[PDB]
Amino acid sequence: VRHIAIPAHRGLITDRNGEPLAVSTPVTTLWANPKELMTAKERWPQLAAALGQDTKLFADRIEQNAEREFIYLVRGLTPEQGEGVIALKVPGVYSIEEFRRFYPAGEVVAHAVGFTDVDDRGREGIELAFDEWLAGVPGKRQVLKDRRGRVIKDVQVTKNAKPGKTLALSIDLRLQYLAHRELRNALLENGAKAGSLVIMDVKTGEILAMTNQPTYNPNNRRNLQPAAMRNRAMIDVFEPGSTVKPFSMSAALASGRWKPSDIVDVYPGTLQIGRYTIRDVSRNSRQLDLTGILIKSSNVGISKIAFDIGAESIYSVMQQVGLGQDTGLGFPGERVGNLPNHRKWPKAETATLAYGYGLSVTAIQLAHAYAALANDGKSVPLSMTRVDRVPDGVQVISPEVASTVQGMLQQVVEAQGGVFRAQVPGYHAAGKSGTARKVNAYRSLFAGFAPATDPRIAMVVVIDEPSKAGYFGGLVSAPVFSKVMAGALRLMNVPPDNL
Ligand SMILES: *C(=O)[C@H](CN1CC(C(=O)NCCN2C(=O)c3cc(O)c(O)cc3C2=O)=C(C(=O)O)N1)NC(=O)/C(=N\OC(C)(C)C(=O)O)c1csc(N)n1
Repeated sequence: VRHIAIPAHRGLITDRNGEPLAVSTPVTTLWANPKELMTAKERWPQLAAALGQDTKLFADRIEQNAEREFIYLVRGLTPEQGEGVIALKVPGVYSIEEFRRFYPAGEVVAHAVGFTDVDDRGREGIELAFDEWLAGVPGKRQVLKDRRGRVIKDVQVTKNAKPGKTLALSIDLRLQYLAHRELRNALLENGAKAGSLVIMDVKTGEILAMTNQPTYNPNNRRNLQPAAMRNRAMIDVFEPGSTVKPFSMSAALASGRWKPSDIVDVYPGTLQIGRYTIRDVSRNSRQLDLTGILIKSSNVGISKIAFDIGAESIYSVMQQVGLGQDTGLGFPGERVGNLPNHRKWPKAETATLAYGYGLSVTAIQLAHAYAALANDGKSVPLSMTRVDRVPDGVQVISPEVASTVQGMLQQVVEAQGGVFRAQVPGYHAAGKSGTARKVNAYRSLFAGFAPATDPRIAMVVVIDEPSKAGYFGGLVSAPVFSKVMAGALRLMNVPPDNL
C-alpha cells in the first residue's frame, strides 16, 4: 500500500470578457513496471513501435531499469493515442490521466499569460504569478501493489483534489489582437529589432493590452531562443527621453512661476553647461511658448525651465507618477528602472532629468504615468486582473495642472508643425514623441491618451532599432498609436468627440 497523487484541474484563465486564454485539457501519461515488462520481452518491439521508440534502445532502457517498479514511457498523449497502446494489452503498462495547458490565442498573449511545465506548474507570466490561485490542491488515492509492483486494487480516495479557481485578466482579447497586428506591421515596415505596446484604462488601472515583438507560440516551445520569451513591456528598461517632458512641464505649471503663454529663448538651439552640450534637433528657433517647446521637442527650452523651478520639483512629479518606482504587480522578472536622486542637484543633471536622459523606465511605468495625467492627475493602481471594484486613486498632479498639460499635448498632436501622424480619425488625441540614441541605434517612442475631452485610454508604443531612414518617434511610433487608438476606442464604444 502507497498513497499517490490525483492531479487537480488547473483554473481557466480568461480575458476580461471570459474568452479562454489558458485551458486545462485532459491528456494520458503512460508508465511501466519494468519487473512486469521483464516477463513479456516478446511484446517489447510492438510496444517500442507504438511509442515511436527504436527496438534496441527501448530494450536497453527496460533492462537498465529491471530493478525499478516505475518509469515514464511518454507524457501528454491524447486520450485516444493513450487508449491505442493500452489496447495492445502489454503486461506492466499503465495509464495516469493528466491535464495539459492549451493557449487558444498562442503568440498573441504569450508574454502576459506565460506557460506551465510538463508537470503543469506555472513557470512564466500569469501562470507563475497566480500559480497558487490556479493550481488548487492535489488529491491522494490508496493503491495496493503486489510485492513486484503490480497495481491490483484502488482501495479508496483518501483526500479529494480541489480544482484551481478561474482567473479573469484585465486584457481585452479584441484590443490585444489589434495591438499585436499593428506592432508587428510597424516592426516589419521599419525593419525594427523589437518593440512593445501597452494600453491602459485611465479610470480603472487595467492593462487592456500588453504585446511585444518578437513573440513565440507557447503551444510549441521547441528550439526557442530566450530573446522571444522576454515580456519587454515589463522586464526591459530604457531611457524615455522627451516623453517625460510633460512631467517637467507639470512641475513648471505647479511652481507658480510659468503658464503656457510664457516665452523661453532657445537660440541658438544649443546651451553649453560646464563640459556638457545640450542640443536641439531643430536649431532655427529663438522665442518658444511652453507648447512650442513640446511641439519642437526643445531640450534647451525644458532645461532653462528646469534651472528656474529646480530639479527637486521635477524629480518629485516623476517619482509620484511612478517612473523608476515599483508598480507592485508582483510579475516575474519585473524591472523597477532608475529615477536618479541627489542631495543637491547640479546644473547638468537638472537639465538631463527634465528631458529624460540618465533615467530608466518600463513601457508599463510610462503608460501608468500617462494614465495618471489623462485621469486629471489621479493615479489608479495597476491591475493585470479584471477590476470590478475600482480602488481609490492618489492625486499626484493637481487637477488644474493635469488639465492644462492635457490641452498642451492635444496641441502637440493637432497644431501646425505638430505630430500629425498621431491624429486619430474622429477623435481628439494627445501625446508626446520621444527618440533615444542608445550607446547609430535609436529607440522610437509615442505615449498618449484619447479622447482629449474625456480621456478613457492611455497608450505607449516603443520600437527598438528601426533600420529604415525614419527613426524619430513622431515618424515610427506615432502612426501605430493612431491605428491602435482608433480601433481600441471603437471596440470600447467611446463616442467620437471630433465630428
Ligand atoms: C527627446 O526624445 C529628445 C529630443 N528628441 C528630438 C525629437 C525630434 O527632434 N523629433 C522631431 C525631428 N524633426 C522632425 O521630425 C521634423 C519634421 C519636419 O517636417 C520638420 O520641418 C522638422 C522636423 C524635426 O526637427 C524627439 C522626438 O521624437 O520628439 N525628441 N531626445 C534626445 O535628446 C536624445 N536623443 O537625440 C537624437 C535622437 C537627436 C540623437 O540622435 O542623439 C536622447 C534622449 S535620452 C537618449 N538616450 N537620447
